[PDB]
Amino acid sequence: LFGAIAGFIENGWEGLIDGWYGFRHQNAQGEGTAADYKSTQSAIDQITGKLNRLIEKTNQQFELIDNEFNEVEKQIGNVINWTRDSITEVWSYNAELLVAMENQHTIDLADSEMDKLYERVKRQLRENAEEDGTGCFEIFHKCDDDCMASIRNNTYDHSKYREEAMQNR
Amino acid sequence: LFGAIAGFIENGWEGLIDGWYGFRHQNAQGEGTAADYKSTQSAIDQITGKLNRLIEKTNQQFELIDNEFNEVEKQIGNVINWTRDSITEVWSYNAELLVAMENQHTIDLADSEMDKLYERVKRQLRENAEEDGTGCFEIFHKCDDDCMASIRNNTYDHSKYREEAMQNR
Amino acid sequence: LFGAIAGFIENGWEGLIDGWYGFRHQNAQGEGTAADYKSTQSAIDQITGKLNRLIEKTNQQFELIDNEFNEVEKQIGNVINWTRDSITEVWSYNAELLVAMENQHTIDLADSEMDKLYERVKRQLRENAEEDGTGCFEIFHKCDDDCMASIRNNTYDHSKYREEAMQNR
Amino acid sequence: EGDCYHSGGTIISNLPFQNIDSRAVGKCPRYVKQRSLLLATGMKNVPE
Amino acid sequence: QVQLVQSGAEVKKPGASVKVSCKTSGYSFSTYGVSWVRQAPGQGPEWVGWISAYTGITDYAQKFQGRVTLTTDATTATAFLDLRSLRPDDTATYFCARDKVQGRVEVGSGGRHDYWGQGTLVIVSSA
Amino acid sequence: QVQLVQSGAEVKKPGASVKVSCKTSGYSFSTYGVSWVRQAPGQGPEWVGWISAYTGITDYAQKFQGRVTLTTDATTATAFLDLRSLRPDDTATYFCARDKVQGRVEVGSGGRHDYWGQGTLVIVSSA
Amino acid sequence: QVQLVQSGAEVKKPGASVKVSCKTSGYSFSTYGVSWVRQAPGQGPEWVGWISAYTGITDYAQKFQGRVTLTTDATTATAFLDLRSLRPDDTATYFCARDKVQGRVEVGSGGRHDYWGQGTLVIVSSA
Amino acid sequence: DKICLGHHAVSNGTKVNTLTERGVEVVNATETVERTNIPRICSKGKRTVDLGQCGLLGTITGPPQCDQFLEFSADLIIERREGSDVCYPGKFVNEEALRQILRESGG
Amino acid sequence: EVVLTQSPGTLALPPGERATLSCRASHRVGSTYIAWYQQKSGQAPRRLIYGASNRATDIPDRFSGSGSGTDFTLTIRRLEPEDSAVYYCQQFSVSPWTFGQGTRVEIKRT
Amino acid sequence: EVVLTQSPGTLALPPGERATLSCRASHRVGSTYIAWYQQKSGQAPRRLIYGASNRATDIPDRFSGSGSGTDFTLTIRRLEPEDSAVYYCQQFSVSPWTFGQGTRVEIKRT
Amino acid sequence: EVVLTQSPGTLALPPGERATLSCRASHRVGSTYIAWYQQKSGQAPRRLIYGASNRATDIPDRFSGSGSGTDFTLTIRRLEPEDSAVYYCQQFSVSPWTFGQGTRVEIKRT
Ligand SMILES: *[C@@H]1O[C@H](CO)[C@@H](O)[C@H](O)[C@H]1NC(C)=O
Ligand SMILES: *[C@@H]1O[C@H](CO)[C@@H](O)[C@H](O)[C@H]1NC(C)=O
Ligand SMILES: *[C@@H]1O[C@H](CO)[C@@H](O)[C@H](O)[C@H]1NC(C)=O
Ligand SMILES: *[C@@H]1O[C@H](CO)[C@@H](O)[C@H](O)[C@H]1NC(C)=O
Repeated sequence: LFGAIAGFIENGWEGLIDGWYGFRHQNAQGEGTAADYKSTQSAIDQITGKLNRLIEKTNQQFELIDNEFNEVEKQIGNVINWTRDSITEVWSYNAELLVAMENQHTIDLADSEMDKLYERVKRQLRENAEEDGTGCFEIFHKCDDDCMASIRNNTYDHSKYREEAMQNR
Repeated sequence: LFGAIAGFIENGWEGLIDGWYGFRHQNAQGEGTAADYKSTQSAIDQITGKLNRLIEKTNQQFELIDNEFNEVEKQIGNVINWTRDSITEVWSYNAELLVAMENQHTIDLADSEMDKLYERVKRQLRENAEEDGTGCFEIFHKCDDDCMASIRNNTYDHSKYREEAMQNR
Repeated sequence: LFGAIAGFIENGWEGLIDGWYGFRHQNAQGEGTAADYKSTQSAIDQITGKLNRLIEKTNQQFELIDNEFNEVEKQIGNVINWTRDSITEVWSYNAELLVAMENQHTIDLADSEMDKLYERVKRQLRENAEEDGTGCFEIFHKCDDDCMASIRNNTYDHSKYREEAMQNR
Repeated sequence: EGDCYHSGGTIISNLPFQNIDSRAVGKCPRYVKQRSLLLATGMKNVPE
Repeated sequence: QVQLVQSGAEVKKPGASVKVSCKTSGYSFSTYGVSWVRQAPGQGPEWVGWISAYTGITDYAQKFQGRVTLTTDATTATAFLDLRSLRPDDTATYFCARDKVQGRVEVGSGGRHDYWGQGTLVIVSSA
Repeated sequence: QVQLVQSGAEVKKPGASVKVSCKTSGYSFSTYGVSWVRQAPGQGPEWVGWISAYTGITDYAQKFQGRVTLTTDATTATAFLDLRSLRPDDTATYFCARDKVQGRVEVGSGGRHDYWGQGTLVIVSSA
Repeated sequence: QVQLVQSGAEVKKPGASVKVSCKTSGYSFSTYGVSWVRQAPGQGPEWVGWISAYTGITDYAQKFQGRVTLTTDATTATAFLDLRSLRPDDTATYFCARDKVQGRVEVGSGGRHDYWGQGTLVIVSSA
Repeated sequence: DKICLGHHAVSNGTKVNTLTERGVEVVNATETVERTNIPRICSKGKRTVDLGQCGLLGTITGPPQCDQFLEFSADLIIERREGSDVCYPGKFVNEEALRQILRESGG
Repeated sequence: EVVLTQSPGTLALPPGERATLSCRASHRVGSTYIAWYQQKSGQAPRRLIYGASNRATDIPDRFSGSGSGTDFTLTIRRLEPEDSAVYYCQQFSVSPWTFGQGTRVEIKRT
Repeated sequence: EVVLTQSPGTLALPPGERATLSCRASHRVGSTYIAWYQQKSGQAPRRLIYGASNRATDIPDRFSGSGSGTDFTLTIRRLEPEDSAVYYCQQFSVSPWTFGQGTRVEIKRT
Repeated sequence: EVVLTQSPGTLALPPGERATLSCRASHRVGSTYIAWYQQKSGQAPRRLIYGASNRATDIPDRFSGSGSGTDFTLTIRRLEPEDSAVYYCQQFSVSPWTFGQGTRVEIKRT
């Protein structure tokens, strides 16, 4: 894997239909859940990049070289069949390896994006919060809805809550 | 690489024949070393997954198209030889690239698993310990054998040793 | 990606012509910038490893099998053309996938090396500094030029500045 | 309209691979042995 | 029915600041975002910039970097194009076009400049 | 000599809880782990669940998730199968089989359901 | 003009410590680093060790691990080879060679043992 | 007061294969292998000649079935199984070479 | 899940003749994750083949498995009296590990 | 950046004949990131083709695009009077998203 | 480690004839990590070939190296008097960087 999407974060949120990643906060005003648009779009861009690169066709034209109606001579027929089968094997190998390799990277990059957003919030809170261990951040200055929103759009000033938080350890 | 198996962890333990990853603790009761079964098995599963996918053969049957005893005509012979050599080149390329790519991922995923277990323990201790820098955790509440075992099977309650540890910084 | 070269570190230093990675410190003695030789060379080694593996040619000799001057017979000609085109497609596919895959890994491993050096310094400072969030470390014991140099060549003793730093939080 | 034909009809597809006829001619997806190969277009699903 | 309706034509003095609007109807907003193309009289089309209504991320061409600012609906699903320090060269027809799927993975270029606005002439002169 | 010896046959009332054992000899324990298969009278075999004796990780089929619990030796290298809320459908022959290499990387399926137990009939009825 | 000039020949008693120098001119220092090869009289060449003048990283052969130490210029762009516990087997001609591009990515082996020193005979005997 | 983060999920995912595992469940996946065929010869934008009962070689010699094809033109030439190069019984030397020429002739 | 469907339901052949048993999967399974079993009335199923073509220990060489993808075959080259039983194919690539419904083999001559 | 150069500058053909318009890129662009547009004097450009060969909604099937790599083609199979306009190709693979200088199509007969 | 074994031990050929020197590795080495050297009695070894086939600066074009995998060849197309020396092949793909035992080249005619 990477840094655990299916690790310390135990499960995903089926209720999160607003994006691919997001925050779920809890305070004195109730329950809150909002998606993160930029990190979601980062993931979406990369996968879209893959798909559009993979979904593609040749502009190379191949013709008929044997005959379904009146069979060609055996010796040239067997060479042709032997060659075609060989190309089939190569493309069968390429195809299955391609898809397998891409799927490994797709899953891992999604892991990557989740880890990147997570450790970003961690640096965003400085010493005002502590790592829960399940992807959560226990805040030590009772953050209100406006405070939470400042964390979401990366504007949270750590040094304006620092005194209160470090006191409460 | 990833996050350093052959980095901040300077070397491996040849004495660790119980698993692929593990803990080595030191306290007032003596020396201790035990393997981690789950993270080891995670690595073993992934590698086994690769090997069983890679070790495989065709169910495609290829026949004879030239002759070792009485040589075929030169022109069809040269086409056949030219084609076969070409397929050989493709499979030689595929093979060496496959193995090289797989080996890169095998090493890196083993790195990944070690990093995942490491930073898991880090979150498991909260503020009761500090990062040594060589993969160790200096504990500030003199952990006994039962305390160590609670860290090994992910049950260690950080808040039951928190007071003593934060006092000792 | 990985752990952000083009993430929390907002941009690179065009003035850094001494290496690929490095430090830029600020204290009471002025402005300072120096490269890190070992982590740079790690990256350079890996890329050089790729290139020398990729830049290569066959020792397989291929001959002429058709004729530019007096054309071969149509049926064998069409088989030959069909086969050659097929190999072209395979090598065209292999080539573009190879380069694309390598470029993805090159960028990511450079990311890896930057993250490895960064989090190494983080463990090197222990509790004497705090994470800025832009790749910087705010030091709490006013580090002089000799102190900075000790951080650069991995000799900085954290416990000789610990008291002063933890006091200043 | 399509640019990929076989004796049984026409392969109209953007997909890179076809499992219909190895003797398809024109401008076609590559014939493969597999009946199906699913390319992931999302993250790892971890339901509650 | 998806339609892009832009503001009326405009006349500005050189060195001033213009603001063209683009009202959105039909689709949902923040599912695509907008590309802007401008066309000088008797000349071809040239791309100006793109903004996501989903993320807010903007991408400009080098020519306009620093004097163009793209924004999106206060809440009414409408995109704006703000140009300033208007040269006489900036005299052109400014088109907005709905462009590129956002909060979703989709193959192909079906949502790429698929619907355009009627246009907006911007005459930059002193007379 | 590897052999799997299960407990004796059992008769339970509906809604009760049964417990079949599987004693291990021959190999080492925690080097494989155990698969459990059950067979209704006159019917074919159906997989129930698997447990690692090395990690303790269990994997059940959806049908039994929530009322089946697999465990392993207190220290005597023996595996247990605990079923509860026994329906009359749970009337079957319960086989344990040694399954899947653990603390080691190995190619192939040589250690997959390679040795079975003699079986254990579980009759769930009230009469 | 790149040239490697080594120190003069030397005679040492068994169990002693020798020190051969290698002065660098022509190129820049810390752009390559140095390989050391030694040649016993009437015998072929054998690689001893390599040191980067850019990073300082050294790589020795197993035979010399623990009694060989390679270092580089105090600031004057010169490399040193320090051998100790000199056996009579250590009697050989010690060559230094400029080797392997450093602070830069480059394809090929053009900078691999491209320029050598004239040599330095080290006679280890008691007589 | 805490803030958590996580990712979206669905109750019903799609299984795919990876390098290292099999049947891992992802949020959503797409097919890369085309099985859907149109049982017809799509000919829009191409001058199509269905030779029917005319053998492609017949367009050279001109037996009765090929009278309408003696000077044909096509981007797409289609041979049918009922086709016949011959009226008076006989055959062509190097017939497959000639068919391939006429196939890529345009008419 | 992966559905293993076997054919035929019942196969009746004289002793010393060649029996061919099919197991067809709904999804492409790797050859390594497929096993064949024999079961007689009352006893535990003994493993015949593992990995689609590898014979298990002490299994007679008249039991040979083959095939790949979605089509797998257990061949009894020359039937013996004690081969009269039920034969199940199994998949354990992805969980749930599923079994085929089975094929019964019967012999002949009164 | 990527330069799209179209040819010819001007194409004059009688109604019902076949028009072929070229767009040649400086760099290899993936077929998906290429579009063709029609524009008449005064109005907004309507999108004809997207992805190099896909027809846009309600676009007549006499507009067909083809090609790959650096050479792309818009074909008007049979010209109609209302096809008299200017035609631009566009690339949006890498920014800046660039346009071709255009090709004018004119008809015939007095 | 990687063993480079050269053949023959000694090669004696008249001046102006073609000399072929073999170096056979125990393990597959990439062509880039192979060099050939010339050494005369008393002096330092001068590098002839690097990367298995690239001539070093100011080296005559009668020294050409070829080969790949485990078999590498240094060819002296037309021997000159001053070509009488000892020739060593070297590998520096993986450490320890090893040398071949050498091949001596001698000339002819009294
Ligand atoms: C080649 O394979 C085709 C099926 O793809 C078959 O009809 C034909 O008979 C084979 N060739 C020969 C010479 O049998
Ligand atoms: C083709 O190669 C084989 C060896 O693989 C050789 O024996 C044969 O002579 C070659 N063909 C011709 C026409 O020489
Ligand atoms: C095969 O392709 C070449 C160009 O690569 C062409 O000159 C030749 O005519 C083609 N073969 C036939 C039989 O037309
Ligand atoms: C799954 O991905 C495909 C991409 O090919 C998309 O078209 C489809 O809408 C997606 N399904 C869901 C339920 O989002």
